[PDB]
Amino acid sequence: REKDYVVIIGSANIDVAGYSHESLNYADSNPGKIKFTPGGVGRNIAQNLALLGNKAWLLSAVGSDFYGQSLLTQTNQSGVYVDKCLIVPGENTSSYLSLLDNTGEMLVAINDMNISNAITAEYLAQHREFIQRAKVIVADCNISEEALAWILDNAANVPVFVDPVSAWKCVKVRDRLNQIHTLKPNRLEAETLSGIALSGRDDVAKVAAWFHQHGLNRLVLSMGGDGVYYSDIRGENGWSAPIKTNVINVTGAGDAMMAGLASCWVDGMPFAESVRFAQGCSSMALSCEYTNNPDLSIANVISLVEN
Repeated sequence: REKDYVVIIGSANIDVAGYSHESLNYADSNPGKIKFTPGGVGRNIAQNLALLGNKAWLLSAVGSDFYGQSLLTQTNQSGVYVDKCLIVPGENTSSYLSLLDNTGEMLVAINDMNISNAITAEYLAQHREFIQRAKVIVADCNISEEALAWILDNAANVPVFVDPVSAWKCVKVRDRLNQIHTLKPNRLEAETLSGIALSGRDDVAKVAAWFHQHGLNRLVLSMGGDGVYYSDIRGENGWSAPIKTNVINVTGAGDAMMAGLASCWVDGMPFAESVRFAQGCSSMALSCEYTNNPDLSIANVISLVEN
């Protein structure tokens, strides 16, 4: 419907990748290739939702600098309503700086995302009504614990899909699983939240049971090569095997899978078929050079799912 919209609350970075032609010399500038790229879990998801054809609003933070503005403009071009983002007066627009090499092997990476704290409970309270009238809310764990707590406490029965981002950033949700509609952790993040070791496929049953005891409505557990384990507090659980994917750039896989899950839910699709669709979406970001695959569409993922 034409007034169904999805609200995404997370971070937006500029992803600076540079590699050296030939070999690192440390004797100043080594001529190579450098790429500026839009990124950040929240912003990445917002874009993938737009590409799947939802009206997606980004609630996020960028700096008063230029390039900050450029990130917003670029995202607008991809379909994302950026109208409501904070433009923080004179702060560094967040960015992830990595130093791949001629192999494509990430060597070392810096990470400057303190502007995430600008995304405050008081900033979000200014959009209470607008947030509470979305079909679904997607939140990443880059934002503060007070911000995420504000969201979960003011969702007004809108389902909140939560992206745990990393082992360190995910602990935020441990005490509020009973407010999260769908949580999408990988193996280490599920180990970190539950305190239960995830040695293999044999261990997911007890990890999921732990999650449901603590209130989690839905679990979507990525176990890498083992595929994806999904579990509903009402009883439905299963495994869905990974899609054979020609892996080009592993970044943006989880951002596509979150988008796929929220989009299918808004669409009316049942849980398991939603997990398979989202696996397809992720498979599409994976075989793309970029963090967000510009060909991600409903028609293109549906064809991937059968083939």
